[PDB]
Amino acid sequence: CYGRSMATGKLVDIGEAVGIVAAQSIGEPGTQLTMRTFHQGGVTGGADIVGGLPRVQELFEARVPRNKAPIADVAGRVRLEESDKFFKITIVPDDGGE
Amino acid sequence: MSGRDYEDELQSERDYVAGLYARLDAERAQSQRRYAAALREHGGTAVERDAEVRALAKDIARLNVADNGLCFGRLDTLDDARLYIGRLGIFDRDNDFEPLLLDWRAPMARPFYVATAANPENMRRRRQFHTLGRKVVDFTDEILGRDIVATIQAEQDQVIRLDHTGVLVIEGGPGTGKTVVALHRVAYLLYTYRKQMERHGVLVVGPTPAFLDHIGRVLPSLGESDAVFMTPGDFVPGLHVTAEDTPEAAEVKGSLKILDVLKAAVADRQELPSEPIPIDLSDVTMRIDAETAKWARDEARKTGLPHNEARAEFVDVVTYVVTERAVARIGRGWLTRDDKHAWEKMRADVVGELEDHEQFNAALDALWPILTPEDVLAQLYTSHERLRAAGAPECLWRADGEAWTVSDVPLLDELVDLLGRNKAADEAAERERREEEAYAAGVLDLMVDREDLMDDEDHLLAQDLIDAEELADRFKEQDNRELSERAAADREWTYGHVVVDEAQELSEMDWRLLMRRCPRRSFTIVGDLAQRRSPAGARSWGAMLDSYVPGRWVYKSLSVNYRTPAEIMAVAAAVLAEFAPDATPPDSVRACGVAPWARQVTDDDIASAIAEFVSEEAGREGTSVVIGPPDVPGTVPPSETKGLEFDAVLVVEPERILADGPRGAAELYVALTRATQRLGVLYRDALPQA
Amino acid sequence: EEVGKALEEFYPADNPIITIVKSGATGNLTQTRTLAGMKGLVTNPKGEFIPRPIKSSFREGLTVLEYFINTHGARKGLADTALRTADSGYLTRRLVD
Amino acid sequence: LRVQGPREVQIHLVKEVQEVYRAQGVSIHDKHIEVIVRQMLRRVTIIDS
Amino acid sequence: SQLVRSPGVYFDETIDKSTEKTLHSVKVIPGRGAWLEFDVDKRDTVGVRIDRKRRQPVTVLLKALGWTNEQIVERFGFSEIMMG
Repeated sequence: CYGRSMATGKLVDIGEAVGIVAAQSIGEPGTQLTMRTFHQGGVTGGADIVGGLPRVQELFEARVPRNKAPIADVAGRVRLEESDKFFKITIVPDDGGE
Repeated sequence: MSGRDYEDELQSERDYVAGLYARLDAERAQSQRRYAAALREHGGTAVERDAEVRALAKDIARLNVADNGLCFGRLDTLDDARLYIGRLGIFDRDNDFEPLLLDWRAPMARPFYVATAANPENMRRRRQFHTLGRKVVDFTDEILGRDIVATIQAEQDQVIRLDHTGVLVIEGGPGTGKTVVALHRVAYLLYTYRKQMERHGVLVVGPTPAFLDHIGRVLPSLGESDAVFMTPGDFVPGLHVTAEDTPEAAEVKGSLKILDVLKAAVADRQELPSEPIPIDLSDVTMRIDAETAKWARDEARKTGLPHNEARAEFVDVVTYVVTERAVARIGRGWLTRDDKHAWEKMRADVVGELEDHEQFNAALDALWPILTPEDVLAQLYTSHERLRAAGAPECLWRADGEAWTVSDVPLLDELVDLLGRNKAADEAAERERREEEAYAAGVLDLMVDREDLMDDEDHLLAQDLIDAEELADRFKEQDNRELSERAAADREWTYGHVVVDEAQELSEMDWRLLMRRCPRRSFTIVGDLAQRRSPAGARSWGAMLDSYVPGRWVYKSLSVNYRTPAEIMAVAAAVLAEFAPDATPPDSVRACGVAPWARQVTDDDIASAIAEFVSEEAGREGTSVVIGPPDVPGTVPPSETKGLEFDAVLVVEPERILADGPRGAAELYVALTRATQRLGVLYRDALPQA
Repeated sequence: EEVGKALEEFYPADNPIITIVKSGATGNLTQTRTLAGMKGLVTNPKGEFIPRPIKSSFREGLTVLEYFINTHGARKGLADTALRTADSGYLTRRLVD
Repeated sequence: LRVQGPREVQIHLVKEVQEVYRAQGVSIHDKHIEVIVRQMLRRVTIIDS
Repeated sequence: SQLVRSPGVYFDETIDKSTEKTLHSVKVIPGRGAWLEFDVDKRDTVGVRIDRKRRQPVTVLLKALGWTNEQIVERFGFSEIMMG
């Protein structure tokens, strides 16, 4: 299920620590990534998009994204309405109802 | 509207805006391409890459935002120099960077917020476009040029262009334009001090948010980020009890003579035992008496601190009291320790009774209960001796307390200033903060030490630029929301400005809470005194303001009437000529149509009357409502629609309206003069003054 | 951008400074532009851009002001290169845990 | 997760992490992210014994 | 040699970690003696921090030097957070 080892090129062995390899492979290049500004104080720069190490810590902790978006609860079609600054969306199921 | 020239102009302007959005989408494309490229390799050093990214991200974000309502309006100068004003700079990179769209923050975008008809800068016309998200629905011209009209022009210029940064009142009245003038003034004021604003916030008070629909079509940067709408009944973060009006008990619970009650209402809860509630322990004897309870209640009152604040002092005093039986068993102690340590059992019983406490602590909760401010009122309205015990009259009585009205919301707020907080809740958050900081300290302990380095020359490490606290403070969820959500979720929030429409409907405690919100006393109060609905009301601005802004508050009153004919104005002026009129009718002019009519109904042909009225309203390009009480169908009273202009309105049954509440006379006076063209009154028998 | 373009064009292929790059041995064309073209824009200590660029290369030689304003972002890169290691270490310790 | 299950959310997570690490020019075989995510969805909460 | 902050008065704007509100401050540092700070709080209440102790209000000081509310209101009064 793991597969083969990238070092040997042959199918992986029994007893091979494959979690430490994962941690290292993901962390080592962590300096090639954007980050949160290093300044003592200021305004939250998250107003703009920041999608490097922040996004990764987010996902690996499974906390709620900032620029969240809702996902379809049920397949079907969509009915879209717009008030002033508010979007309303209604999904109508193709087979079921409600 | 309804003109062909009007649609030709709509088409020209929609075409221009479509071109603008074309350029804007092209810019976004270019910016995302460069963004991805820079993120990928970028060649250069991390500082240059971070700079380039941050900058392109800023640009994108700005464009994404600007997608919603780009162009606010044209300015047609006195030299035919079309200046479109929006929320982004769009220039022609080829044509001498000739600007196609100005930013609303630009020195030549100024005669969109600080211009008038008497003192224009160089203008001939201004516009505003009604935008949904990016399509131009309609547009409203306003000639900044064109005796008697000059007087209105000058007065409005004085209200708008005024420099006080303080309290203002615009008690103009009907038909004279208080509302649009207040709108233009908020424009001026939040364009002129947008640096001191833009982070403190804004607050808007009134029934209809349609006043906050101007701040959003000329200053979108706030109408969707900063501004906060509230109604007298939403002041509290968590409930919107608005429809729950009340009879003249309001006057009682809407005037500061209620503060006394509140204090005494807690005094009626700083209770003492009816008989000594026995100490239920084996090897001691009850010392709890009205004696000790009296001593300790006086001690707690004597430090001048809210209830939950002095709970601790009360409990400590009671512990040092029970220290009596802790050491005064018969003469003193009587144990083999009381020759050198007279207090072995003193501070082994008294420092253990905070552990053997359930009986003690629970039977203490009778004499000093931790009040959540919702209950002090629930069980103040149900009872019948609490009202008198705390000073309240008996009208305030009611069975269900949780059925909250508009006039108990400021009381609920003041309760939080009168009570206090736990002061010991956040005890596990300290544990988690400490453990996160410890994990960060360990992160830094893992890293290479300056003395274990295997490099050529010493260099900067992270252990000499960052500590555990700040390293941990940046991996936190650190959730962020816009100013509106930060504010509405808070009561101690100091805003930067406060706009109040229909101000005559706020109780003294409402103004009190407001001024507790804005210490900077920057107000844009609008209202009228003759059109008051609530009985609490003000009846005088000095009554509400001289307690907070004495002799400093400015007051201006619009004088002339032009929007509403003088026929309807005399009708509603001789209507108002009753119940202490002291009539100050603004002089209406330019009435060049058919005088109103007054129709009768026999028993039930009123149904046919209103049917014809409604079926006909949408046959002439008109717009209005039908004014009546709640029982007649199709009619909606002015107590839900007062400050709205209309073309042709009807009023059914003046009498039941007039009698439905105390101040019906003004609720009628208003409704009569809300028509620019046509008026309609329906009666059966006779009219009192109409 | 135009200068880097014109510069990777004007240069022959037998040139060593371009050969060492297009061979994948070292370097980038950004450095070759900085050396034979223009350094371009530089950062403040805030991390923002100075809109007055460095139109001089390290072949022409930089003036005094240009050198001074390059030092700004040249010092701001010695710490970053250290704090980034602590961030990486945080995430790596998490993953290894 | 509440919509799709314990096999699609793992894939959304892997895909997002690799989106990040790709926009920056970092190549990692997804099986490492697969390990890190398998070690994030390894337990159940009960309402019926 | 040593590089050090010269004595005097230094005003520093900043941002409140929680409210993200632009506020202000003042710090008076001598060559010898105690410091004297002033603040405009996140709630628009001016205050003082005599010898870096608890933040009590500012008019307290003004009075401790022999000032009458008439003076506090003639000198100030253009402002409305200070009166408050």
